[PDB]
Amino acid sequence: TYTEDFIKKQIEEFNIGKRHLANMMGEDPETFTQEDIDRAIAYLFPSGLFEKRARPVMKHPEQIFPRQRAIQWGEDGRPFHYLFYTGKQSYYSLMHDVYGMLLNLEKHGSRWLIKEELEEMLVEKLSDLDYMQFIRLLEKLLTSQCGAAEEEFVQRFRRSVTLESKKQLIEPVQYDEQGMAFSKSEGKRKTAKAEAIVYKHGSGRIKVNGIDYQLYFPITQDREQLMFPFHFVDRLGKHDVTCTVSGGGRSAQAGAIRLAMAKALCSFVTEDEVEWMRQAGLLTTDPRVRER
Amino acid sequence: SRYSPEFKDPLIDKEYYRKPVEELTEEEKYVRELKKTQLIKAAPAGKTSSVFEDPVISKFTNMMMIGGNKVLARSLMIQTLEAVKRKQFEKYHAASAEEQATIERNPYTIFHQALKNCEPMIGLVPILKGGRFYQVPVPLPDRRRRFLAMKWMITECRDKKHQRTLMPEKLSHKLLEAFHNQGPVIKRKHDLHKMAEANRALAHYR
Amino acid sequence: KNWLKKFASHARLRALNGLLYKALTDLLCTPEVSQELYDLNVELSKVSLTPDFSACRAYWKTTLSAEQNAHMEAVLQRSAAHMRHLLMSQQTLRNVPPIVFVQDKGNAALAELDQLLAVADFGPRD
Amino acid sequence: HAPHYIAHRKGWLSLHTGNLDGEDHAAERTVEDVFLRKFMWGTFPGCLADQLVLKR
Repeated sequence: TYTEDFIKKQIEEFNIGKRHLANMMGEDPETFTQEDIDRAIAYLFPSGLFEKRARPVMKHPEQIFPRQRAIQWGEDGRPFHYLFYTGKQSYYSLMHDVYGMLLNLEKHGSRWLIKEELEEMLVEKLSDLDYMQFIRLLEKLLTSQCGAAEEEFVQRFRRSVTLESKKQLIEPVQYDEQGMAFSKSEGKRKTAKAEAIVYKHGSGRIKVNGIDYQLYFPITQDREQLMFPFHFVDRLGKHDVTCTVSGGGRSAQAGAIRLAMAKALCSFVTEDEVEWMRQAGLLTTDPRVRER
Repeated sequence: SRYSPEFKDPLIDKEYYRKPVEELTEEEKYVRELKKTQLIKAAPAGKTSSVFEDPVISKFTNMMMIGGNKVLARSLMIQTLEAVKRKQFEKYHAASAEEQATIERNPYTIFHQALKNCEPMIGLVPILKGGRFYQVPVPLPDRRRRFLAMKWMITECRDKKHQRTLMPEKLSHKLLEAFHNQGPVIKRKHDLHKMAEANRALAHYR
Repeated sequence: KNWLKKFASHARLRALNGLLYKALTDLLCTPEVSQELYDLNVELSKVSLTPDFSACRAYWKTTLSAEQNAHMEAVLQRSAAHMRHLLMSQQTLRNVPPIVFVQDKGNAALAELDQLLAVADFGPRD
Repeated sequence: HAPHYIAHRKGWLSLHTGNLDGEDHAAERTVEDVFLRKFMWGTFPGCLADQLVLKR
C-alpha cells in the first residue's frame, strides 16, 4: 500500500528528476513539459519493444500510481454535498440538474457515453438500470427544443465514432501545362498497384502503360472492369484516362485500375454520385489477400 | 474473413440510385439514409452495372469452371450461345412463312427457358430411421431447383458417351432439346417426379 | 371450504388416449368452453398421455396462416384449464392430468406435398 | 515472462551484429556467449542475482 508520505516523496523526486533531465538535454527547466520528458526519455533510453508499456517511462507520480478516495466531510462532520446521504451524490446531482433543465424547457457520427466511463466521470459505481435511466433522460432532453447551453451539456456525455464513412475524400483538381484540368488517384488490389490520371474532358481514350486498353487487356472481363466506374455514373466517352499499373496479374491489375479510376473520377461528379459510387463498392479497397 | 462484421455487401444496381426521392417511401428512405453510415465491401470481380449482365449465365459459367479457369469457362459459354444463335438462324432461314413466327432466335431466352423446363418441383431426402434408409419426398426451395437444373445440364453434357463432341456443340444441342421439352434431362426431371409420387406415403415419416 | 384462501394462496394408456381424444373433440364441437374457441374451429389430430400420467398432450392441426396459428395457440392455452374442469365434471374421467396443447407439424408436410404433386409434370404417358 | 515475449516485453541478454542480415561469425559469437555464461556462473557462485548481459 502507498501511504501519502510515499507519494509526496515520489513527487519531490520527480520534480528534481525533471530538472536533471532538462539540464541533460540542454532545455530550460522552467518550460520543460511532459512531451519533452517523453521525447528525452525515448532518445536517452532507446527501446523498440512492441509493447508501449514495457518501454522506459518517466511520468508524474500522480499519473503512474493509482488514486484513492476523496474526503466527503470536514472536521465538523457535515457532508459537503446536499445529496450526500443518498450515497450516490454525483449521480443524483446529475439527474437533478437534467430534470431542472427539462423543467425549464417545458416552461419554454457520435456515440452515447458508455457505463464505465460515466462511472469514471462521476467517480461513483452505478448499476445498469440507473445508467439506462440517465440515458433515457438525456434522450428526452435531446428530443426537446434544446438550446445552446443544453446542447453543450449533452455534448459533455457523447464521444465520437466518426461520420466520415458517409464521405469519401475528393481529390483536388490539378491543371496540366496545356491548361487541361485533371485529377490523380491511386489504388491497390492484391499485389497490383495502379495510379490513374483522369482528364475532365476526353473521348473515352484509356491508356494503360502507354498502350490502348483493349491491347493491354485482351480478356473481355478486364474491359468490363474498366468500364464499370464510368458506366455507373453514365459518363462513358466523356473522359480520357492515363493510368500506370504494376505488379499482380491480369485481374489484380484490372481491379487496381478500376479503383484508381473511381477515386480519380470522384472529383468530377456530384457528391450524391460520390455516395452512390461508395455504396456500389467502387471506392473501397478490397482487402482480401492470400493467407499464409 | 478479412472483412469485419460491420462491412455490408454492395448494391451494384444502377437504376436503384436513379430512383427519385419523391418515389421513395419512408421505409426505403430510412434504408437509404442508414446505408450511408455503413461500411461497404469492395465490389467483386464479376457482376457489373453493364446492361448485358445476366446472373443466371454467370452462375452457369462459374459452375462449368474447373480449377479457376474462368477464361475457358466464359469462352465455352459464349461459344455455346453463338452455336445456339447460329442453329436457330439456320432453322429460321429454311422455314416456311408461317413457321418463322414461332422460331426463337434469341439465345438468352432459349437458355433461360431451357433451365426453367428442367427445374424439379419436388425432390427426395435420404433418411434412415428404422435401420433402413427411407427416401422421403420433400418440396424443394426455389434456389435448390434452380441449382439442380444447372447441375443436371452440366452433368449430362459431361457424360463420356458424348465422345469427342466438343463442349459447346453438346451444350447447345442439349439446351435446344430441353427448350422443346425433350432430351435426357427432362427425363431425369420426370423420373424424379415419378419416384417422388411412388413414395407419397413416406412423406408422413418426415 | 373457505375457497377464498385456497384461490388466493400399455393397453390401458391407449384406451385412455382414445377416450380423451373423443371427449376433447366433442368439447371443441360446441361453445361449451367459450364462444371464442368455438369460432376458431380447432381440429384435433390425436391425444397422447405421458407414461406416468403427469400430462395429457392434445395435438391440434395447424393451418397455413401464421397469425391464425398464433391466435389459435393463445386461445387454446388460455382455455386448457376450463377444458380439464369440464372433463372431470362430466365424469368422462375421474382424474385428468394437466392438458398441454401441442402443434402438429406432420400434417403440413402431406398438405404441401399434395399441393406440389397436383401441378407437377410427369413423364410421357407415365 | 515466457519465450514468446522476447521482443515484446523482454529484450535480448546478448547483443552483437552476428545475426543481422549479411553479417558473419554468428556461431563463433554464440559459442563465446555459452562459455562466458558458464565461466561467470562458476566464477561467481551464488553471487549473480540475475542473468548476465553480454554487450559487444
